[PDB]
Amino acid sequence: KKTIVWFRRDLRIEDNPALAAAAHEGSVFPVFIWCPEEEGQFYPGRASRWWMKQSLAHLSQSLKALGSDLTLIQTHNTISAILDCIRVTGPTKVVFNHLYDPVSLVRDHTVKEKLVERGISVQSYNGDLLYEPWEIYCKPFTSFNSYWKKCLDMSIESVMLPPPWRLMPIIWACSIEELGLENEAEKPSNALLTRAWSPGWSNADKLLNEFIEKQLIDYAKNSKKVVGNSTSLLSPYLHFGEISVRHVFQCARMKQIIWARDKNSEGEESADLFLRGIGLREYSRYICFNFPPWDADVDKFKAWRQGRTGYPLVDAGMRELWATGWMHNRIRVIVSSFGVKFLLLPWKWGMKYFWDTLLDADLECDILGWQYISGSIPDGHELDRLDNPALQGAKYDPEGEYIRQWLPELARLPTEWIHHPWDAPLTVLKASGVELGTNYAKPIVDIDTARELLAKAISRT
Amino acid sequence: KKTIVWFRRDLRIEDNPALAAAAHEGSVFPVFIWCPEEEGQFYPGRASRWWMKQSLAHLSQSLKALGSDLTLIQTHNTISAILDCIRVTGPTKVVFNHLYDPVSLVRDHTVKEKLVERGISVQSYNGDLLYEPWEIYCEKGKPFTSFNSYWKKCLDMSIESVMLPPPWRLMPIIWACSIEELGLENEAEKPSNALLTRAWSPGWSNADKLLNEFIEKQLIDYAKNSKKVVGNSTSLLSPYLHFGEISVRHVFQCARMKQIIWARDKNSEGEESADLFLRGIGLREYSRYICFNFPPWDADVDKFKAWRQGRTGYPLVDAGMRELWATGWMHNRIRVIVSSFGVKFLLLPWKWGMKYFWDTLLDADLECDILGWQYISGSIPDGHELDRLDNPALQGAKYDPEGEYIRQWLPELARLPTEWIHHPWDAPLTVLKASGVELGTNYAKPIVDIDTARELLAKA
Amino acid sequence: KKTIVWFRRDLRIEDNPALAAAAHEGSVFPVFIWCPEEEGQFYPGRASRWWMKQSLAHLSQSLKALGSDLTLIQTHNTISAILDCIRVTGPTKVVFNHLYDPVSLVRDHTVKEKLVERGISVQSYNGDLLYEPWEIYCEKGKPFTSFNSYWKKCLDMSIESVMLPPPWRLMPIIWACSIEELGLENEAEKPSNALLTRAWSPGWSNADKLLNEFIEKQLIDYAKNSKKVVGNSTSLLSPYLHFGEISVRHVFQCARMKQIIWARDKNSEGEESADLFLRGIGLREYSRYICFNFPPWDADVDKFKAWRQGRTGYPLVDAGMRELWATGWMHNRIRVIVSSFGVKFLLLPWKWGMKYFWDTLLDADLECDILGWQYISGSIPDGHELDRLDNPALQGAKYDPEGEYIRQWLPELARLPTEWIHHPWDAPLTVLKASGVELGTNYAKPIVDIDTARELLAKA
Amino acid sequence: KKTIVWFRRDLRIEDNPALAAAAHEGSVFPVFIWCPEEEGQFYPGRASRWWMKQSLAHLSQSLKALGSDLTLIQTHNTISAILDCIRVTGPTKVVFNHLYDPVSLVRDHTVKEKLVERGISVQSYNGDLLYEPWEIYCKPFTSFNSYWKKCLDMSIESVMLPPPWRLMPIIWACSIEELGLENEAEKPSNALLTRAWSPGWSNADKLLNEFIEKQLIDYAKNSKKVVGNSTSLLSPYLHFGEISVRHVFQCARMKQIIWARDKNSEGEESADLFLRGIGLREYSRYICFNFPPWDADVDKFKAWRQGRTGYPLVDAGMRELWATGWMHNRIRVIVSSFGVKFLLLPWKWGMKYFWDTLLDADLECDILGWQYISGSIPDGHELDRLDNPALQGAKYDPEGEYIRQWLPELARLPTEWIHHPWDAPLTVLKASGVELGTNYAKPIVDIDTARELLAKAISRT
Ligand SMILES: Cc1cc2nc3c(=O)[nH]c(=O)nc-3n(C[C@H](O)[C@H](O)[C@H](O)COP(=O)(O)OP(=O)(O)OC[C@H]3O[C@@H](n4cnc5c(N)ncnc54)[C@H](O)[C@@H]3O)c2cc1C
Ligand SMILES: Cc1cc2nc3c(=O)[nH]c(=O)nc-3n(C[C@H](O)[C@H](O)[C@H](O)COP(=O)(O)OP(=O)(O)OC[C@H]3O[C@@H](n4cnc5c(N)ncnc54)[C@H](O)[C@@H]3O)c2cc1C
Ligand SMILES: Cc1cc2nc3c(=O)[nH]c(=O)nc-3n(C[C@H](O)[C@H](O)[C@H](O)COP(=O)(O)OP(=O)(O)OC[C@H]3O[C@@H](n4cnc5c(N)ncnc54)[C@H](O)[C@@H]3O)c2cc1C
Ligand SMILES: Nc1ncnc2c1ncn2[C@@H]1O[C@H](COP(=O)(O)O)[C@@H](O)[C@H]1O
Ligand SMILES: Nc1ncnc2c1ncn2[C@@H]1O[C@H](COP(=O)(O)O)[C@@H](O)[C@H]1O
Repeated sequence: KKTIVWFRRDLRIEDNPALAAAAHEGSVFPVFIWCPEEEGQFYPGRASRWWMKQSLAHLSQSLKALGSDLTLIQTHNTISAILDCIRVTGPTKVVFNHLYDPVSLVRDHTVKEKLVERGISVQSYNGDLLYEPWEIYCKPFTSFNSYWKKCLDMSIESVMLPPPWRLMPIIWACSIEELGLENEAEKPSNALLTRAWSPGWSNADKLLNEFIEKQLIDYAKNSKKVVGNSTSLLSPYLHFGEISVRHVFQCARMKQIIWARDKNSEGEESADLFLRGIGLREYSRYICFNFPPWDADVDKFKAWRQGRTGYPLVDAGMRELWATGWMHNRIRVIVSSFGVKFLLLPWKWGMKYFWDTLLDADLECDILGWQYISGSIPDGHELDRLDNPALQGAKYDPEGEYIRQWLPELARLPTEWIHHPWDAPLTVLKASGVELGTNYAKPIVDIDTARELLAKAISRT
Repeated sequence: KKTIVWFRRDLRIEDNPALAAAAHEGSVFPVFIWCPEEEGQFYPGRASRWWMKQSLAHLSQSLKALGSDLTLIQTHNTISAILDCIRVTGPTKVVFNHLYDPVSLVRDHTVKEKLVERGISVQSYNGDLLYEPWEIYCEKGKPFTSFNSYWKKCLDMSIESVMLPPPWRLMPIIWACSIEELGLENEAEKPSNALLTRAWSPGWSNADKLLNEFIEKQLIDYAKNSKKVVGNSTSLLSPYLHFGEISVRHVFQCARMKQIIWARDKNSEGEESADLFLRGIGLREYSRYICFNFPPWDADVDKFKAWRQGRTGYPLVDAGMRELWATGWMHNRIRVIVSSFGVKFLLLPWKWGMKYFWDTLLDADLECDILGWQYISGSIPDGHELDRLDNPALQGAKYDPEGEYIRQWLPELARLPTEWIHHPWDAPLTVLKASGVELGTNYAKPIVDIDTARELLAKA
Repeated sequence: KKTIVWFRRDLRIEDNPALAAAAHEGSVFPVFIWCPEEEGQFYPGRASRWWMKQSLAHLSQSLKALGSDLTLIQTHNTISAILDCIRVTGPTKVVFNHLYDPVSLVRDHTVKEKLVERGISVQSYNGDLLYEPWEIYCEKGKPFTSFNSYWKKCLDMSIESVMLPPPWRLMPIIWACSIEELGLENEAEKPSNALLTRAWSPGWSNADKLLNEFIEKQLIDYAKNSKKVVGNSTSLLSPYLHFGEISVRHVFQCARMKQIIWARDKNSEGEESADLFLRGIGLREYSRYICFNFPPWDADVDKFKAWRQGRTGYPLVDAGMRELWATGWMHNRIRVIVSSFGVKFLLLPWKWGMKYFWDTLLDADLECDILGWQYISGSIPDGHELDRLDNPALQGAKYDPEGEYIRQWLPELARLPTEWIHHPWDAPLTVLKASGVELGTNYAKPIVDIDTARELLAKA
Repeated sequence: KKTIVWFRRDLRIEDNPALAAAAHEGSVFPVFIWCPEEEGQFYPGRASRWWMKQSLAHLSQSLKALGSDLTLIQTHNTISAILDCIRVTGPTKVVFNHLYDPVSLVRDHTVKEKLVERGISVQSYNGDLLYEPWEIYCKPFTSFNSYWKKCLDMSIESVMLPPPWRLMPIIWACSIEELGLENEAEKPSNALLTRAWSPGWSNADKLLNEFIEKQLIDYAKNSKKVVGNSTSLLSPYLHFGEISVRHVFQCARMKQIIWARDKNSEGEESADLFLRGIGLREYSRYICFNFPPWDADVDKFKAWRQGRTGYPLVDAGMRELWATGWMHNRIRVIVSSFGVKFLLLPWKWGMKYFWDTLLDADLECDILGWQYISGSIPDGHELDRLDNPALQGAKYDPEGEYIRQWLPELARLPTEWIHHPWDAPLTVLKASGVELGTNYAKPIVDIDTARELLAKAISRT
């Protein structure tokens, strides 16, 4: 009874089906295998590698306390590494968990086949979803509303597993520092992110409990204001699998049941909104499984990414992104739509910059969001219409705090004109300290002309 | 697909296996059946019926919100009621959960047999234990005999149970009555019973809220507070566990996860606290296990009355009885102390003590009660033998080092020095005059001398 | 420039006029002189001597830090001690503060005369009042006779006093002894007296800390909490004011400033609270004023003993005496209730009640004591006349609406309904059985019937 | 018994000697007289007029509640206004308080003389000092240490007065809006300062009590760090006389006595430091009573005042000044010294800009501070030596928080190089996002060349 447990993106010990199976079966030999060449162009970015290294150290200590140890292998081939581990330890079984990336599907199939050839049994489980994409049908659905209605109607077919108690212990293995996860010049700069975040599954649990117990009830109200911290902040923890989506779902549903019993309408609204947000991730993976004339201007892109456009919401969004590796949903919508519909940029550049900076860069969610904003989905905002900054501000930033915190040189403009300065008269722009051109930039491209150019490209249709 | 779900002592909706099975299968018809005559002499007491009524109302509202409704039947026969429900609704299946009381075992077997006669399928699950009593044995296939070896084996093994999410919705579907005609409460004792709401608040929605707070903020100090009887030091989960409003597997998982983190980061106090709590949890398993596997007093009435009202003369006994009658609870050391006093000092028939505890304790549970009384009475080699009586001064110095527990429940002794507060018959009359205390006039002289009772027990 | 500062009842350093004068003048020699024989029958009681000793130690450390030192003399004559200090240090002046006790007036006059004979100058100031008793009179030059008119006039007038900062440093300069040979405390009663530190903590540094917190966070609710006897509702400043560790002018200014702000911003509740507090403050002035301007019992011993131990049968009386003996304090309504009970029910000689209050109360003050006893006894037209006795049910409904005060100090009555908790001899035996209460066996039947005592008082 | 109470800079009712005297004497007629022409060039600035208007409204409500009313007169002559009030109400006496400004001294003397001519008695008191400047002598002292030692040795000769209880009531009077305190274009911009401050004597008391009860004990430690809020923030309240300096002094001294009794060395240090700070104001008024080759470059001055010099501490100081009307003592030292010793500016411009922006512009304290930094006092730092930014930062801003809060575009520079960026190599300036010239300015003048030019002007001596 010797089993090899393969770790890829499930860096936790609670509700881990493959680990629970192997540990109940017999003796275990955990392993992590890192192979840059197989990833292709889905190679993770800097903000992701930093979080991955911290989580790997946390997990290694956790395993060593229990009684076994993590082993790290950097290689050029995965089959070779698995076969070498087999030849050295004399195992019988191999177990792992499912992923739905294209590369992941191909690699899993190849491993399964080339291992069953030599008379060694393999097994895979499901650890990252509520319903598998091949389990919900009408034909596949085509709209989120019908999809989510069906999913709510059905009943879940999964149980939760307790963590293993102890592990019975049992080549070119290396150490966490020779994996080459971080460059040499960028260690002191990357170290600053510890000011806001702290990776590890022991910290994911501590965050979720506090959110559920004290902040859910106000979600329906705070979930439209971009200042402070209003949402839950669980995306980087969910991307690496340090928390269980089934766990989150159960906690939210139990709160909703109590609130609905005692007639708390605000509670019901908040819980429903949160669960709809949770279900959008399922829908993203589902659609990815079931359905597999720009201006090449460089300085425009550079100004976009540094925050010198002239529009306050865009400027503050980019300013917070580069400094904390995060930004609100409305700001994601706003900045992405600006980048495509205003400066007419190739959307690949925007996707790639988000890939390298965002602390939670996830392929399916990224693609779904960009399709939504770009108007390739009938459910959304069509490419034709551009929104008005004054209305955006009045709706989401009613008092100017978000502006005045990240752009201090605009701390004494009245709340009436703080979002569209090119409107306010020179008398007010003198009474205030603001001075366009000298200590704040005049708008990089006029709104009307860009609207006309997009009208060309649209009325062509 | 029509199923009848039977509710007896599992008044919750999370981690309820029978309910989860029926709801996933099809349409459900929940029912609660109350039958005084079958209980015998294990009929529940007043403090238990009060809690049961409040929990039943809470559960009924909870079910009605989901989309079905609880139905309450008071009868003289259980088979008749089940058959009537069958005849009226046209079901196919019956499901329930396991209990390990003698009456429960007999009734479950009879129901299973007399129902399988008529071609209706039945099913029972396990909802109240970690390991079933028939699953743990020694190398020669023999049951264990000592708690230490038993718990070592249980720790070594691995658990064979999963947890189930609550059902989402229920598809709805005789002499049914209402929560007020069950006759759970007398007529004169409603205003007096109402006062207990000052301290407790029943319901599974409240059990969850209590457990989360205990685990998050008080576990780490359990190893220290768990020997002081004043304030609130322990967890206070026994009445919630007796009625099954919380899941023992849930409690076990939470404690174990905390222990893993503390052991990783080298927190010795954390490890000690977690181990103590889990040993406490395992003692309940052991109690049910032993119950499953192994099925010259002075008839003085006024002595018993003085015992139960709190006029013995010994401060710890007096404060224990005083808090018991007023809040329906008392600490483990106080349970040990009062029980041992009642048997070894006044030589009372132990049945009376068992029965008074049965009627007053808010969490009267048969197995735990029997296990505790055996331990204190010395019928178990692991314990304190009947021969030795303990010294009040040492008891006090060990558990009540500053006299707070005494001075709160016995205020007329609020200016006796901490040195003599536990054995007043020692302090000289000069100190008993400087203090306000006056034995015989506003506090009782000891009801029986310690030495003479020790001699009589030495005879026996 | 050598001055002798005399300390009697002004144990503070802020707003001390005599000390400020001497320190600004030159070199100082502080002194405290204790003389039991001159006091007579106004000798302070045990709870007062305890507080006095703690405050004296605090003050001595405070002075030694500044740069001089307190000197303590126990003697048989005061003139002899002052003359000896003069002969040893070669001073020029003597300064002190005013008191309005009879003994104080006589002693101050004698000292002034016998010192001015020998060519040494003396001086006295005013440190304990707002207006001196000889400064307020009516249009015909007559003293007032009712509190309402008196306080209206006092409010109308304007204050004629300033506040003085504490001295910065002191330039230093017989049978002197130590704080332990003054004989302030007996030998057997040190361990028992030590327990009061559980609730109180003497010293002027603590009086300031208490006043600031009260004013900043509790004044605004005074008008509401000031009629409920449970918990802590009032300010608790009386023992600090009796020893002069805080300045009544300071208290007055703080309250008035809060009232001005609240009245500006239209806060009716704030205005009511502030007015009530200041009326309370002014009652002390009135007490000293009247004392300055106007200089057939049953001799039953066991009745008195039962009264003082708390075995009468009436819950409010029992809880009041129970809290008095244990903390040295009680609420104003409880003072009214217990005093009126003692005179109008058991027909006791009022001297005994006055003396027991004198020995137990932590703030025994002559003028306030006399004023309160006159009010309750009906020798003042403003009050409640001796004829009428109040009803316990109405008293309870008015002041203790939920029974908490009863159930905390009398735990053996913790499960009587809130309807009958104040007059148990009314509730039927069915309720007295459903509850645990049992009159005669664990709680006393009323010591004297209310109706018969009312008839006897109706005779008188 | 009719008295006229004159209000100039004592906008409180507690410990007001003139008001207490008049109210105890008889019937009162309070008055405030505003006369722009007599002020000269000591005319108050915008941030001062805003605070003055709010405090005047607060005081007017306070008086009207008591039972009299404030009367506001804007005029061209003060003698004319006083004589008109006399002719209309038929008074007997006039009372006011002392000020030590040059204009104040002249005006008070003229009023006293021209009023005593007509047989009307006048009276003045002392309301703003501990010791009058003519009361301490050795000859006058010449150094702060000896002065303060003598002042500590002596004993105070002042008592405190309770507020009056009620007032017995009794021309071109106008309203708070026709005084013309605020311009028309700058009302919406000025309104923003309410975000941080709240004027009024009822608020000054509430602030002082909280400071004394909870923050004094840490003064000796927090009093060297420029980030957050460490000091007491009482200067604007003390400038307008809404709190009593004698009150502050008594509270601090009482705390010190208790701490010294119970052997708390840190407590003693904190209390002594605070009282030395208090005494520096006395010394400033004392010296003012007893002892009555720049580059004319405009764009350099503009860059200084907008915050585009290149030096992080200067930039953050000016950025916080324009937005909240305040700055720490070390920042005042740093910015003033920079302005004189680096860009060689005429010091009058710096004095005037501070005059218009600072919320607490006070003549004596301003002059004393500028003399100290400029080296005209032997007790100080001589003009010759310029300080090193790295050492300044290590001493006062050990972690870079003050920099990263007011200059967010520098939020990922390591704490080692955050104060002197022109030192860090281009590898680190690439790993960080910072880019000199494009989104942050290269130093406006080199440190070495300015040091050489100042060495010319100094070695001339
Ligand atoms: C252009 C664009 C790009 C995006 N890129 C990403 C990305 O790389 N990674 C990513 O995880 N999300 C992405 N999103 C989705 C969304 O912006 C974030 O998931 C959201 O900010 C999560 O933050 P939160 O947990 O604090 O918010 P919460 O409101 O607390 O969200 C709770 C959880 O619900 C899920 N969720 C909520 N809304 C969405 C949504 N619209 N789409 C998918 N899942 C959702 C997430 O898992 C999230 O953790 C993108 C959206 C847009 C418009
Ligand atoms: C004479 C006597 C009578 C008892 N009668 C009862 C009874 O009727 N009902 C009852 O539930 N317990 C009984 N006990 C056990 C024990 O006194 C209580 O279980 C304990 O007070 C539970 O309170 P707690 O949850 O606050 O303490 P905790 O220390 O928090 O206990 C945690 C849990 O562990 C279990 N547990 C801990 N110690 C024991 C133990 N010695 N035996 C069994 N289970 C234990 C209980 O389920 C308890 O809820 C009795 C003990 C004695 C000596
Ligand atoms: C029978 C009887 C005896 C009393 N004996 C004393 C005594 O020995 N010493 C004593 O100080 N008070 C005495 N009082 C007055 C009153 O009971 C207490 O002053 C009051 O409890 C003070 O407590 P407090 O400061 O918490 O209440 P608060 O309401 O906060 O009182 C504030 C202050 O006002 C003064 N005050 C308020 N009410 C009265 C009053 N009726 N008479 C005089 N002063 C008042 C006290 O100085 C008190 O400190 C007696 C009253 C009665 C009826
Ligand atoms: N059909 C969809 N596809 C992708 N994203 C969506 C979709 N619907 C809503 N969202 C996201 O969820 C947010 C909800 O906004 P609203 O539709 O106003 O409730 C949107 O702003 C998007 O960020
Ligand atoms: N073998 C046992 N049987 C029954 N109860 C026990 C047993 N061991 C311990 N207990 C209970 O657990 C407590 C633990 O006490 P100690 O043995 O001192 O740790 C005892 O005081 C009993 O209440």
